[PDB]
Amino acid sequence: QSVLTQPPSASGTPGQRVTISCSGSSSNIGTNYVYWYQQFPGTAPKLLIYRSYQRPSGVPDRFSGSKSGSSASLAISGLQSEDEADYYCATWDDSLDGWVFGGGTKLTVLRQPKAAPSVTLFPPSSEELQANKATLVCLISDFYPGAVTVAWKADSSPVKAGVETTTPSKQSNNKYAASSYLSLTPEQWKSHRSYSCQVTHEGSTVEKTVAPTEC
Amino acid sequence: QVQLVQSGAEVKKPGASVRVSCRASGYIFTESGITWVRQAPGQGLEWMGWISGYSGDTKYAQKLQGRVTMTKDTSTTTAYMELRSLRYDDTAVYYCARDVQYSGSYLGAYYFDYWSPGTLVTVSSASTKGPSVFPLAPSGTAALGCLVKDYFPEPVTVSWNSGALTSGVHTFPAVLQSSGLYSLSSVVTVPSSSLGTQTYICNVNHKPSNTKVDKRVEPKSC
Amino acid sequence: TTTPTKSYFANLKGTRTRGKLCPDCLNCTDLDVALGRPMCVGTTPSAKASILHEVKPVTSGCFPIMHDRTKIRQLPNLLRGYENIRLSTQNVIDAEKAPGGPYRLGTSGSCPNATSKSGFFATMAWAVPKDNNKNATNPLTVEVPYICTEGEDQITVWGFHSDDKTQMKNLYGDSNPQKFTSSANGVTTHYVSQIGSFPDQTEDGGLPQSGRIVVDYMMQKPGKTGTIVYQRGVLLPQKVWCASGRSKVIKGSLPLIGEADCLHEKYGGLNKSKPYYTGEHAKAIGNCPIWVKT
Ligand SMILES: *[C@@H]1O[C@H](CO)[C@@H](O[C@@H]2O[C@H](CO)[C@@H](O[C@@H]3O[C@H](CO)[C@@H](O)[C@H](O)[C@@H]3O)[C@H](O)[C@H]2NC(C)=O)[C@H](O)[C@H]1NC(C)=O
Ligand SMILES: *[C@@H]1O[C@H](CO)[C@@H](O[C@@H]2O[C@H](CO)[C@@H](O)[C@H](O)[C@H]2NC(C)=O)[C@H](O)[C@H]1NC(C)=O
Ligand SMILES: *[C@@H]1O[C@H](CO)[C@@H](O[C@@H]2O[C@H](CO)[C@@H](O)[C@H](O)[C@H]2NC(C)=O)[C@H](O)[C@H]1NC(C)=O
Repeated sequence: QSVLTQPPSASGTPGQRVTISCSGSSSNIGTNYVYWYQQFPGTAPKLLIYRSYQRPSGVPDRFSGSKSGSSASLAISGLQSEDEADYYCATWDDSLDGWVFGGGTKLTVLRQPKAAPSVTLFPPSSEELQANKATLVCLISDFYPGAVTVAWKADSSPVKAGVETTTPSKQSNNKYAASSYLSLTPEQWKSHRSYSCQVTHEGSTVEKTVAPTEC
Repeated sequence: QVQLVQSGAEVKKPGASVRVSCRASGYIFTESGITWVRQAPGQGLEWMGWISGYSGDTKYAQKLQGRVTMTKDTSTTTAYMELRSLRYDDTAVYYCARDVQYSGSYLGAYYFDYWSPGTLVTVSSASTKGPSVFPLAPSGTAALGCLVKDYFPEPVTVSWNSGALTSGVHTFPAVLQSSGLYSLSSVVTVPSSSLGTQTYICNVNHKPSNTKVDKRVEPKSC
Repeated sequence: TTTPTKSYFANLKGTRTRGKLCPDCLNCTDLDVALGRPMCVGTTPSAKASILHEVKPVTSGCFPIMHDRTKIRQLPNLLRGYENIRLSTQNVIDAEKAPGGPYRLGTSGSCPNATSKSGFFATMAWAVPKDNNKNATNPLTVEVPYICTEGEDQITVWGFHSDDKTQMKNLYGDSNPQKFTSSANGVTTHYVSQIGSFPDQTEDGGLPQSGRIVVDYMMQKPGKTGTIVYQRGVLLPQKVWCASGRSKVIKGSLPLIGEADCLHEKYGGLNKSKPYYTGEHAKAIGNCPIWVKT
């Protein structure tokens, strides 16, 4: 829902050149300067590129800014381990009368082969339903790099309410894992043929389904 | 050296307000401005607004007009952000940043430079509750788990079979509901033939509430 | 032929460009300089192009003013319209000897100097009656001579101080609303002071104050006099503005960064790297590219 559209994930083996795109419209990127910020976990973002093409002092020529129409792009060449971070594009938006940020792209310099996620989906326990509660548990593990998006389905129609997904966490083997929950009333749970947890990772979706009636 | 130093971490009940401070150093405060940007935990950046260090002129993000106020004090070269009527969505890190623009209409022709370390503001009504622990029954590998629902504050601790089961255990970080309470899960991957003969117990320890729960996770029957 | 990217305002290439009235008077707004708030009496250089960056100029210290009672906020934007501006070096009248019996010249803790914790705007003298003269007076009349040179316009700043019932009686000998009139350049404006029930202090020194100040300027053309008629609480003019030539003014922003061929009301600083541009046909100053329909 971000006004500027950034892919959640970008990657490359060390030494390679990777690019991060940022997609906007006439009111923002089309008529305004683009800015790029880099954030390491638990730190302040830092200005990396300014006025679409410029480099602050300290920022190596490895980083490069580009702009064309209503889209901008960040290029990181000679990719190195210390470039692992989150990259945010920002521009003013004349339509919303304020600054806007892209969703942020996580840059992973691969040191491991790309691996698809394992998904396991738990229906609510009998115990939990007796306490008049219901939670669907979708556990995601063994994926690399650590970026997934989660979507839920009631039968075959999307559900957005009562969904809580964790940020992914580096796990026991430098792969990644994450979880997602769908809170329901027993009323809701009983009224559907099936429920689904679909996990998108590297443009590829792994789906798991539960049915209230089966054991 | 361009410095920004903020007030300490804050924790507030929903409905109250917070005033965050931002003291400036190493540049001519009266010829710059401050923007504020906030970051919900594990999320993106949201611009809040700007204020001139020259005139006190302000411009706030449309979503926050009404609720936010910015002021500044030339004497102490300090800026303040006040956020009223806190809801759980206001839990975030609050950055201030040096903004190059200080007069004229604020229209994004300039930009903001250096960001302060960040001040965390936690809006919670929560009042220490132990968790409810539910088993995640197994369906040749098999997955079985423990759901640890609705606790505060962090952290809970999970072991399996009092520590004698370690191979295959993953305990996932907590999720923070919009209710201010946490939930986590823990899964062991086990031999599928091990079901039926072998027992599995998750041990949940939540020290802040002195809650200790051994939950038997057993196969489902129909 | 593209629509320029909006950018910051800049210095105009072949032309002195005025942002603040007094660069070097930091801790000061334009309106602070126009009033001569202490710590804001510095060099006000000439420029032939000026940027109008405050539609509603703001004070940031000294004694609390009721701005909306006069056309006072607009003073620095008037000033910035002239090429040359200067606060006079000599006082335009002697305040202590003015009509209305001997005065002590008042000062305030809201107006700290560096020699004093207490002072007052340099444009005005807070005319407080000595203790034996404090009582009601009939309207007093003072003439304000020209005192500027060449074909300078002279802008004369003056006002009146008011307070609540009891305070008025200590300072002056009269708790009645006082009356005031200025006349200069054929323009005449009447005022009557208010007693108590003042709006909240704003844009001031931040010390709590019982009273309020009202401030106006009158325009005196070369050779021409001005007249103030007044009773108790008057701020008599002292240092006045002298102003000549013309500056082009453009709505824009600050700070002025680097140098540009042209200043555009929407796109900001604009180099003439290309001969034409499209988009918003706003107002432009300097050596500018030619606007064209998309
Ligand atoms: C309009 O065009 C002028 C002229 O090109 C631009 O001003 C110039 O900006 C450049 C930098 O882009 C300045 O060069 C600097 O030189 C110093 C000293 O060697 C060096 O250390 C810096 O790295 C930089 O290269 C140059 O001084 C300056 N020229 C003038 C006459 O001041 C201006 O930026 C353009 N404005 C717009 C709105 O595009
Ligand atoms: C701008 O304001 C500052 C703050 O009052 C002034 O700097 C102070 O100078 C005094 C001496 O007169 C010192 O005692 C203070 O320690 C200074 N302040 C700080 C924060 O260190 C400064 O003089 C003002 N500038 C102008 C032009 O008036
Ligand atoms: C700082 O402010 C004080 C107070 O106005 C100034 O001292 C006055 O100087 C004038 C002469 O210019 C005298 O007539 C007054 O009697 C002085 N006031 C006092 C309290 O004695 C002083 O000149 C100002 N100094 C600076 C550095 O601007």
